[PDB]
Amino acid sequence: DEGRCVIMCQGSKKDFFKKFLYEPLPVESHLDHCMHDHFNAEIVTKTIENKQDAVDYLTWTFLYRRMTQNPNYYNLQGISHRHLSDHLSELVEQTLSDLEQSKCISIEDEMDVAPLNLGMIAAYY
Amino acid sequence: KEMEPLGWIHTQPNESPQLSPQDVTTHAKIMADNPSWDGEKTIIITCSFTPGSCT
Amino acid sequence: EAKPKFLSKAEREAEALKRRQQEVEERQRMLEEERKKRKQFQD
Repeated sequence: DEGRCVIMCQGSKKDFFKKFLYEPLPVESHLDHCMHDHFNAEIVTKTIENKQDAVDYLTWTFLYRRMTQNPNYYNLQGISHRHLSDHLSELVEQTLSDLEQSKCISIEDEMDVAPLNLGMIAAYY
Repeated sequence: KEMEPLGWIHTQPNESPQLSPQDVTTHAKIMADNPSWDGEKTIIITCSFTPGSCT
Repeated sequence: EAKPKFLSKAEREAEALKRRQQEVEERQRMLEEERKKRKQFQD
């Protein structure tokens, strides 16, 4: 008729386990830590050919919807359009620097992203 | 740094019905010695030690 | 808008430097306004 759920844990983790059981847990996108493989897959498939195409591909994910509701969860300083655009440009520049330092992509005039051989071999396998 | 000084607060052992001259002189000296302490915004709070209370 | 247009990495650094310069100019204008308000209140 019913179901018992007895969670035996420490006293420090009892309040979090009691709060995350009856209240609905919100979803938070953590794609900012593992965006290099997604950027390499977008650059190897000729989808993100520049910075604007990469920003448009990153804006269609759940991280852009989570940053507009929780700015401090995504290490942002505001919910405005300029601060979010600057954070997206900084994330795209960090992804491009991580792709160029690992010899996975090529930056024509520091903005045009071209897939290299190592990036294509990483995105293929 | 983001907040403004609204004056100062002090306690008194006796219930004073009027303003204290030494506290007003100290407030005037703090307003004259600091350019950020404007007289229109800085006030003096007196907490008279009431018996069993505080006014 | 719907599709944001990002810039180059050096262009992102230049945009961050321009935003920092605009924030410094706004802080200098606010400090000048505060000094003018203090000079008006003192006189």
